[PDB]
Amino acid sequence: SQVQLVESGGGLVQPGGSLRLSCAASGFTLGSRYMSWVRQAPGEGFEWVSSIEPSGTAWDGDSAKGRFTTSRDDAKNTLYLQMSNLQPEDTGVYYCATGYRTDTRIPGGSWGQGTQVTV
Amino acid sequence: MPFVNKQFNYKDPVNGVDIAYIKIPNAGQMQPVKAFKIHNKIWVIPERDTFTNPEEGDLNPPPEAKQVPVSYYDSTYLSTDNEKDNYLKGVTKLFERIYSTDLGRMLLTSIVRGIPFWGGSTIDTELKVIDTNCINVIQPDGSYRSEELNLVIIGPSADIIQFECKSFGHEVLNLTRNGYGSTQYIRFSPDFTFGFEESLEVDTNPLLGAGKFATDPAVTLAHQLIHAGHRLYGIAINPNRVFKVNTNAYYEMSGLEVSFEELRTFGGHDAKFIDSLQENEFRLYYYNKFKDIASTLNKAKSIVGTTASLQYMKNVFKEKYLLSEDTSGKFSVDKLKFDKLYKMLTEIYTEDNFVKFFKVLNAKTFLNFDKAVFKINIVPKVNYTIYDGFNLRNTNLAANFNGQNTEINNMNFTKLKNFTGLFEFYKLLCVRGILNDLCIKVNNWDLFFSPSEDNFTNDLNKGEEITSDTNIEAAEENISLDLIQQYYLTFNFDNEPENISIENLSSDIIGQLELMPNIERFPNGKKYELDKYTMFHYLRAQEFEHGKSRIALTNSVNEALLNPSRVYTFFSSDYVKKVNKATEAAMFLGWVEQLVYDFTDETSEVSTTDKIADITIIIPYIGPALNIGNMLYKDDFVGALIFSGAVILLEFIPEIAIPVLGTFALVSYIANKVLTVQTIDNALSKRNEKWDEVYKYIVTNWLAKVNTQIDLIRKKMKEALENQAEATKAIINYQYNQYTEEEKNNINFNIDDLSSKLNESINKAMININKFLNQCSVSYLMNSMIPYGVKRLEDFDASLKDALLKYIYDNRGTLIGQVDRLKDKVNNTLSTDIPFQLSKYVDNQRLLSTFTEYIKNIINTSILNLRYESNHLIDLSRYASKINIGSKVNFDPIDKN
Amino acid sequence: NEERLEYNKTYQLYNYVFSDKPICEVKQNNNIYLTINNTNNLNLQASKFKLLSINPNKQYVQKLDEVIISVLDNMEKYIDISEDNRLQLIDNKNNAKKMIISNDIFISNCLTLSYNGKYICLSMKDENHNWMICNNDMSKYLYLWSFKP
Amino acid sequence: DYINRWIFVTITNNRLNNSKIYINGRLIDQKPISNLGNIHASNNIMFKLDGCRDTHRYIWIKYFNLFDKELNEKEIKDLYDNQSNSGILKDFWGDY
Ligand SMILES: [Ca+2]
Ligand SMILES: [Zn+2]
Repeated sequence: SQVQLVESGGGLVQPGGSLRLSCAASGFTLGSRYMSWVRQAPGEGFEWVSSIEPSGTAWDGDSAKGRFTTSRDDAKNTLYLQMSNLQPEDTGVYYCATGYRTDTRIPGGSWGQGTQVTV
Repeated sequence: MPFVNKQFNYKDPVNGVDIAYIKIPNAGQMQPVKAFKIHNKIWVIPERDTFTNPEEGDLNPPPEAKQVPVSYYDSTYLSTDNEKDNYLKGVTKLFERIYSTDLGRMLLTSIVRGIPFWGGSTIDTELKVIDTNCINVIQPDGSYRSEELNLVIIGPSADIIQFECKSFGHEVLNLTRNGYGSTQYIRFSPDFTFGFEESLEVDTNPLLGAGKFATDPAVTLAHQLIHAGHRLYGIAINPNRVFKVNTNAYYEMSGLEVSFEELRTFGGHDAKFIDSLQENEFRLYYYNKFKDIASTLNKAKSIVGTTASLQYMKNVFKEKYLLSEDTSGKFSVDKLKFDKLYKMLTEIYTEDNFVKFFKVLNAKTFLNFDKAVFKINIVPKVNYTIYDGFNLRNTNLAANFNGQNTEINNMNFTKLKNFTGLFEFYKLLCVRGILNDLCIKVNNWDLFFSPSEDNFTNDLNKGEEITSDTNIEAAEENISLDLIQQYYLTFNFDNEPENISIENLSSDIIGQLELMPNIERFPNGKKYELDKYTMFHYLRAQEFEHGKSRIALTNSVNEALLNPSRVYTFFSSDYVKKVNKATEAAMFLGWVEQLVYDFTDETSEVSTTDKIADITIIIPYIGPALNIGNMLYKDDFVGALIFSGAVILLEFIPEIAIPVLGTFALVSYIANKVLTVQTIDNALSKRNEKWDEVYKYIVTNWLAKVNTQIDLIRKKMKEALENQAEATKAIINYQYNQYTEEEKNNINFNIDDLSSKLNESINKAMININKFLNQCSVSYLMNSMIPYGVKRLEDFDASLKDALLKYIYDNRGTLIGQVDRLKDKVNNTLSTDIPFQLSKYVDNQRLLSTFTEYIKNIINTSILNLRYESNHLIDLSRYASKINIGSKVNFDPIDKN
Repeated sequence: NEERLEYNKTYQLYNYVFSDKPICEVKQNNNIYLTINNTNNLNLQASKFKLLSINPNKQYVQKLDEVIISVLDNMEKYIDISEDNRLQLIDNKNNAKKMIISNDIFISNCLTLSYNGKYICLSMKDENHNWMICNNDMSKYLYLWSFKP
Repeated sequence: DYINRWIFVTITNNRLNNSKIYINGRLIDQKPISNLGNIHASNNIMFKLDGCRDTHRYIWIKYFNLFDKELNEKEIKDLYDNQSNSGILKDFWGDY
């Protein structure tokens, strides 16, 4: 087929306890690529959230270090993001993206459709 | 024709080709960094390097100061996307500056085709790449592509100004010493440079600026690119090969670490510190390494982990190692081809030679130590350009290296604080009750370099067997701009190796850096008890701290060392009395004039001697200035020099150890006339070499043990002269500030103008001192060293004469009819001496270059030189002043000047 | 040999930088150029040169003289400058370029050659061949030549 | 030796001592300048006849230099010799 990425998470709790985001991949083996999480707040640019290596190693940006832990399940071919201690400045649509430190729409990259989060 | 054909900006988004997040080999997990491929096989990562070596990942100053003379620590440096964008642009500009030179254009090309050998295969029928010689380029789609590279420039570690080549190793192989080569990681920054002191150029540039000069960062990068070049070709000298020094004596350095590799890289005189025997050892070592690579290639029947062909690959390495390929496809190494290549990599690519190309002020030797660190910005063209560096054409900055003078060009250089402390590493020298001990601390890099005797090894005492066949090593000519031009015009710029598709490596590439040997931190604050004031004391006594109090000059070293307001001078007591006197305001200017005159007079003093051969002039005040030798009157110094020769200048008398030379043994050929006569000729040819070898050896021991002492004495005399100027200025400035506002208002007194005048006087003085000290050093060579060699050589000629005659007579049967003619050849040849000619072994001594400097000196003092050239009347001076020509000016058609 | 350079005398031409390598002629596209032999014994023949003066009475060559360079191959060929500033041997003396010969005061056995202020030197590696070119931007050493008889 | 002939002029200035004028390489006259204070000269140098009442007057001039030191006797003579163009014959006036 092709490359498909689909996020799943509800994104509603007032400040602020926890949420687990999900990304289901198809067309490729998830664990063979560098993946990233990135959010776009209403009326504003992209911010790099998280990144996960093939080796399973996870790097997180200034935003949500000591808060979020990026994870994977290879059999289920799904990228997980575990958020905690959420605040109002964490609101926006959360995309699961294709690169490392993906900040931007880059030709050749793949994305999800987006997942809403209001805190 | 630029080296970097894209102009990158750090915020440009990753394309997966020349801009990407990449993984370098590492021991454990490594966080991907943003890199830029500026040229084929060459990448730049604008990041402080904590990734290369996870062990040292913290950018803070260490618990114990490094034992270098200069260091700088700022953890925040290069943490910003703006600084990253500037690093990238600066590094790029330096690459372009280097490339724009003939020498740099070769070096850069050599580095690119210097692809690390494929030695990965444990099965010799197959050719495989070595993993740590590659990186993983992360694509936008999340996949990585494995790609091989020669060179990566990365930001510095915790010590911002410490630049070096790093590379990864192999379980067994030494890739930098086996000719294989390994991908090179250089820690570098274009955002800082070193300050240094230079007194030598005053001969050709009498207007040379005062104070510190800044190293042109392009030289510094080039220096590292040269190391990189060695390491890529696997010819680097083992890091455990080091030049040992003597640290035990009060005047000697506490310790100094310098390696044969570094000596090789610096070039010039530094590289002549390594004797012929050892230089030979290396050439042969790497030649055999090259020969091994030939046999590895010859037995490789297939390629692995690429879509490229064994043909193409074998050809890549044929072009890297200059292999000869016969009709069958077998590889070997031509000693002629190899000699040429190894020579280019180690004698042509040298810091010394780059300086010749850049035309910048630079330390002539590593023994001229960096005294300071400076923040710079080379990215703006108004600051630093590809063609001119800091010294910008058609401006004041083009003259006398002003672009590099930190005070004249002060907007381009900001003084940072040296992290290496005041007297961080020193020795403590104490005179005994001349009343109790008066001790002073001496900076380690203010002490004497005294090379260990086990540094100079020779086979001179080994005999040889002369043979009908035995044949002659060539002249071994010195490196010169025209030889370089020879390499240049024969150099091949066409074929760069392709960037090939290679089988994907694992996501993380496993490897560690080559281990560097652990060096003992040398001892600190060793104390010494002395009976007599030393040179270090005499110089220290010439210093003062700034303050509101009026200092006075004294002719008593003791007084000066004992009191903060007392500064020692080697000037006459008349000068002392005059500079100290309280001066009425109405007489102040005339007073200053007299002081400036007296200063210039006393420092310009030169006594000529007609008594001795190699030393024409003597500067008498050197005696009381440095306490050279001993006793009192400067007439003692002039006298002692004339009597004892140059040896009175030396801090230590060097050992020159020249043994009984190994005699020749001739193989006899019965009944063969032609062979017997060739053997005789060969023994005579090798005899001429024995003379050249002994001369090279002594010249080598002299550069290291003697000429370095004289170079120190010289540097100290400039320090002495500058101290005297500072003292005199301070006293004059104190007198001026004693006046009333009204008195001052009637005295136009400009301390900067006075300073400028005294700095010119110091330059004139250094010109003389320089000539005197050069003649002194050379005189010691001619008179105190060479003769030991000539005695050993004449004894050798005598033994050979007896041997050769015995050989002729024993062979009179074969040699019949020729016996008399051969006797004469032997007796006449061996009764001559081969005269030592210094110009043959070192660069600066040719006769013509003396006249050359004189012409330069007058041309560099011309601030307007107005000539008619081409179609216009212009200024040929480096200032390039504008000329406006009226409509009625007429030019003689026959001669338009 | 530091003997006076003579007009109408046969010399071989050498560049200061490769002192043992004589100038030789090589044709490219139905016309003929001047190079040196970097392929050891490629059996290019050392080319034979003769300096000519507009004045029949002139014997010895002096600083600032105007000169025509000739060669004996089959007929007599005379030197011209191409549009690429590469020197070539041609058929017609009329088209021959008149060059100014001079010398360095400190190099006793060597000479320099110029046209319209543009000096003559050796080009970068090409074929491999290094062409005689009229260009002002190379290293000073490449502008020194000497004639050996 | 002078009238309508090329002359070589050299003036040297030692602010601590003397102002010196040379003709054809030789010292002619010297005057003490050490009583002179700060000298601030022009941002330009003007070659032109200023104040000459002879309308037919003119001058020839060549090889003008300005030096940042006081030239000594030796340098002045060497200068004089070097610039005389000894490779070309001269007429009485000093022209080629
Ligand atoms: Ca004192
Ligand atoms: Zn180095």
